[PDB]
Amino acid sequence: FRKMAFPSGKVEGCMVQVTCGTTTLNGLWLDDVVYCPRHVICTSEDMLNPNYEDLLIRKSNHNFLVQAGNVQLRVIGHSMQNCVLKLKVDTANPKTPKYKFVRIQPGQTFSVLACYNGSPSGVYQCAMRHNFTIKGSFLNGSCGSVGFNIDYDCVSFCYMHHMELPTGVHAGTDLEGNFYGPFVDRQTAQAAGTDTTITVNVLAWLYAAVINGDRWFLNRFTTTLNDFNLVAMKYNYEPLTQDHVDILGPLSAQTGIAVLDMCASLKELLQNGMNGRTILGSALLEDEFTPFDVVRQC
Amino acid sequence: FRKMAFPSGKVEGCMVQVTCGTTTLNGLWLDDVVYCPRHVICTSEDMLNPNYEDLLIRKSNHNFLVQAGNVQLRVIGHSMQNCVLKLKVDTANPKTPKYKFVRIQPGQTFSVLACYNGSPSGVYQCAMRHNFTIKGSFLNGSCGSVGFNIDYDCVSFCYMHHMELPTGVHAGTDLEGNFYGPFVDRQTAQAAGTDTTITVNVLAWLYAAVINGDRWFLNRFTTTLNDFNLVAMKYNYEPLTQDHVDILGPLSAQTGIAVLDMCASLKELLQNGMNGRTILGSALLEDEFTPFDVVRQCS
Ligand SMILES: *[C@H](O)[C@H](C[C@@H]1CCNC1=O)NC(=O)[C@H](CC(C)C)NC(=O)OCc1ccccc1
Ligand SMILES: *[C@H](O)[C@H](C[C@@H]1CCNC1=O)NC(=O)[C@H](CC(C)C)NC(=O)OCc1ccccc1
Repeated sequence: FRKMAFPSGKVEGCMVQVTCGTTTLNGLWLDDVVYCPRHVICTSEDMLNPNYEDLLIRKSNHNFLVQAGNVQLRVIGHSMQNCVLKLKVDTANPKTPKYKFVRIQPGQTFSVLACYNGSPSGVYQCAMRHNFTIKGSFLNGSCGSVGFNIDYDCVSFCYMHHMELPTGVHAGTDLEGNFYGPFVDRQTAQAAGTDTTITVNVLAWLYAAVINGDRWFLNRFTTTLNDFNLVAMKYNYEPLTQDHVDILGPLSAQTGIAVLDMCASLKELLQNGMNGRTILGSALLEDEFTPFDVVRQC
Repeated sequence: FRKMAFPSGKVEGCMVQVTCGTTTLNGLWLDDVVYCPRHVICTSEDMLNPNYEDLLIRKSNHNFLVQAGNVQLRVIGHSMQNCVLKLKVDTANPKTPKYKFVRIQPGQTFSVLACYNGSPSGVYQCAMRHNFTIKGSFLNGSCGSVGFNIDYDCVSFCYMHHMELPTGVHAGTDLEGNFYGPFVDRQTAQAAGTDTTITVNVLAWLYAAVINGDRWFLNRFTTTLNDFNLVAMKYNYEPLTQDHVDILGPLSAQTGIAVLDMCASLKELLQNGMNGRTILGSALLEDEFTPFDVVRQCS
């Protein structure tokens, strides 16, 4: 098993660069709108304590340089929606895929198309952590890079990149400009909350192990969801939601192992350890493969 | 620090489906030629011990069905180069990127665009191992998927996928149809040579760990190149050459940790183990980042 990104071609065709003054970042060009982080309107000194409403008052359409490659797209309108800027341009993107904007939950994974100066650079899989950070790979100029999932050639955009935290993890918004978690786009010291292990994904990994014949950890016990959740929190594991139980449905059917039976196996693992044994070749439980990632890969 | 693949769009526009009889796989469509694994011409019975030249002479252009999305391409010529089939089509691919065919050496990394039925499915980074296998994620129908690197808009194709070994690792050819390693495109269980670890990559990844604030494995000890190589060979690691030491130059200068000081760190790790500790979130020593991969992602 390995982390596998979605093919990025549909998103590459939507990446542009957006510049205000000397501040440059990436934007997402869908139909005749470009979406980008609103701090493009900041000077480096104003990022310390910006008043975005006041800064935007002083901007006009002609203050924004939007380029596809070195080709300028004329801006014909602008507005701010939460922490993103929406720039109306005079050209509809002929490479616009079928798409939706979605807000994801902790645990969900997505592909990141890392971009610099509007040019795609790399693609990799990320998971949204419990503290609403992602363990990304982002350098200066990466803001406006997006995270996405693809379902039958429809691109679901779920993340746009805005900042790095002091711990080295990253924070951003959905495509409506609403940050994930309690962060703000100000260059002020901020701290990620405590992280937890993503229970639903560890369970998916246990099902993946069972599908491949590694099933020593299956025990004879069951549990209720509430009893499991209370024990799991003592090991810094996330409690399960009803949506989590449901998204494990397909893997449960495939293996014939009830979701709550698997929880009982995981609870035994947490309370007793692995005992010098291994699961899918490792003694560490993996928590960045969703149930969909397991089925998609298998 | 993540395993990052190149953006796959330039390759996606080249993937097509190639069907011969009952067998379906992927092809790579560049200009007016489609490249695909030659075992597409086999039936289920041909695969055990196929005489490919004999099987191919009995095929006509119309035995090959090539679908590009929803459009069928017309095959107007076919030839075989080693384990690769070249189908000439009557249409030039307008999305053909600037490209090169390259044969990579062990330790080099590349991105894989996994495809089924001519449709891209996922992208991930692989490395050519010392025994010329790769640790991929490939299922039935993935043959003809390609591996590649991208440098200033030019796609360097280095791998075409052909087979899975019983150990679960994968084998294939360059785009001239020559296998990496001692493998053959016949339906038999084949073993690889001993899998020696690419030492220069493990050292690059340790430098990546330091650049990202991980230092628990560092020590004050030092080692000569030959004394390090004695321990490396004992643990089935490839010997480090002076060229490897030079290639690690930029990472050494950036961290201030001499290459041989990092070698003494790795030697301790090999002899003492990691003792339950982790490096960049990994419990094992990662060997699929080249020095260039580390410098590119880290800067
Ligand atoms: C946008 O390109 C940039 C992304 C940062 C650059 C370093 N790594 C990243 O992920 N975002 C910012 O610079 C952001 C702007 C504020 C208005 C939110 N500030 C920020 O991330 O502060 C932390 C930081 C800044 C510079 C280097 C390292 C961390
Ligand atoms: C091409 O789509 C396919 C890729 C394999 C399918 C399973 N996972 C893959 O990566 N290639 C083959 O099926 C290949 C056919 C040529 C060698 C003619 N055969 C194969 O990989 O089987 C290897 C094997 C044969 C016998 C015992 C154990 C392994």
